Amino acid sequence: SLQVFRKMLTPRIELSVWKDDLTTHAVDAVVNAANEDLLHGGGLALALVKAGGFEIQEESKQFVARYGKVSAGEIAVTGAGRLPCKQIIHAVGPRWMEWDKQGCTGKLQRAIVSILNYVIYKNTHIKTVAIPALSSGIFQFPLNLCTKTIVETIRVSLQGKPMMSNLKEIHLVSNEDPTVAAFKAASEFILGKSE
Ligand SMILES: Nc1ncnc2c1ncn2[C@@H]1O[C@H](COP(=O)(O)OP(=O)(O)OC[C@H]2O[C@H](O)[C@H](O)[C@@H]2O)[C@@H](O)[C@H]1O
Repeated sequence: SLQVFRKMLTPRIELSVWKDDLTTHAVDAVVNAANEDLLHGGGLALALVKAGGFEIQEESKQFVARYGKVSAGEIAVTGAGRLPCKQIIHAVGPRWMEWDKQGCTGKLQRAIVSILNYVIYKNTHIKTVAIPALSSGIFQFPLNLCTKTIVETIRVSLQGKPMMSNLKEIHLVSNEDPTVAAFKAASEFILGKSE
């Protein structure tokens, strides 16, 4: 695992960018890049189920059978099986559509806000969370726009906002060099140089 960028976002919360495998990255909560059915058939989603255990897939199915599909911009929280985290926050990013860039961007923003609301207000005991570049793989969201949107939404959601949570670290994580590089560049553009 390798940390390529870090910066205090607020006096309490540090943002960092990592090259790592989310299946072995130890944090309190890992964010999955899910679809609306929580059918974990490819990408990060499949990797999490394969490493954490099929129970993650069962809990996901039961969630949707009870509460309905998870719309883009929304979350569902499950257990994490054998993974080195306490929960999986399944976040549904938009599928990229060239004809609706503005709507897609908004859905990605909303997904980040939903993650942050869970961590800050619903489970105030989360100290660390790791977040992927939602929608930028299988969902084809352009990588630079994706990473910039994520970092800016995190910034604007937290800077100058009193809260009551134990959150100390947000990790932006990929196992692919170009995505790590895009997160690093977005972080530097929005927050300044690593410190
Ligand atoms: N093990 C991993 N560790 C770290 N980063 C990872 C890992 N696996 C993937 N990534 C990064 O994870 C990021 C997101 O990649 P994607 O998983 O394609 O998600 P999406 O939101 O675009 O597509 C969701 C759909 O794909 C699935 O079929 C779901 O079931 C949905 O149908 C990329 O930056 C990858 O580098």
